[PDB]
Amino acid sequence: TTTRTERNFAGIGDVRIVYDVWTPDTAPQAVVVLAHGLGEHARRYDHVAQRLGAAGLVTYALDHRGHGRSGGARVLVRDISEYTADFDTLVGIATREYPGCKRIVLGHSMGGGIVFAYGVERPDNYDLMVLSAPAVAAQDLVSPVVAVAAKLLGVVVPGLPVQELDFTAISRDPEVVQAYNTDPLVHHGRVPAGIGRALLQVGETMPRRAPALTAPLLVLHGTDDRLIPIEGSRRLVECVGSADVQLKEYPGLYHEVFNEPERNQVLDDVVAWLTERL
Ligand SMILES: O=C(c1ccc(-c2cnc(-c3cccc(OC(F)(F)F)c3)o2)cc1)N1CC[C@@H](O)C1
Repeated sequence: TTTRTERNFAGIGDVRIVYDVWTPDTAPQAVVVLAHGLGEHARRYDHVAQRLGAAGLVTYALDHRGHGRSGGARVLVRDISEYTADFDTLVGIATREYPGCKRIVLGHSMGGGIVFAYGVERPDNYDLMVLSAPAVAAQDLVSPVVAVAAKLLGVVVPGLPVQELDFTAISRDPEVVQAYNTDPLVHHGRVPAGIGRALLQVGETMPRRAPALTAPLLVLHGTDDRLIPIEGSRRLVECVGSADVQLKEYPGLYHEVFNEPERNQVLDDVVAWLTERL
């Protein structure tokens, strides 16, 4: 059994950042610090934390600013460093509470871009990285017109909507799509300029900064992901400095591999990989 404790801290700008700590009833083997993606929140990761907890891992998971239970204007950000700074605070909380534990940083989609950006800035502050469909090549997905709009408007009017996404592509399971669309904590609007700018900041610098990532790296990606094409993860694993880097491709899976019907197999793979490398 893994128990959830809800806490908060003051993020950049004195925003209230809510986070969960999931603690198993066994001696802790390592600590996972988890970053969710755009428009969602950490309580879409209960089952992930519970599965990791069965492996003896403690999971810290925040709601990013403008998401879920945390404060701030919804999906408002001006710079990727807002997200990575708050992520860094959570890593520091985990480090102080479990100083004898290795640290795993885990991110999905936009959260994978956040974790990647954190990981190249602080490569000695964690031991292992796991990324689910990381949004690290957004420049391939944003048209030239809204790339200009996002880069010129993203700090002046970060809340300005510039594009809509097909949430029905998050999963092959209609129950997952339905639960997403009815979740009051999920953002159901358009993607705003500030998010676009932050996504472009990660993607434009990924090839030049990826060599600084030398920790063991596991990337998970569904081959039928229509939100973040798998080619971006294939490029990522070619650019990182890590010698111990793997991309596990899941044939037929959609974007949210941790929520797909095969999620217990995906999570078995993650736990097996972590077990070998801790
Ligand atoms: O984090 C993510 C996420 C997934 C996918 C994209 C994505 C793909 N293509 C664009 C995109 C493309 C053009 C303009 C644009 O607008 C912007 F220029 F950015 F303003 C954005 O965004 C972004 C975030 N998710 C999905 C739900 C949950 O699984 C967590």
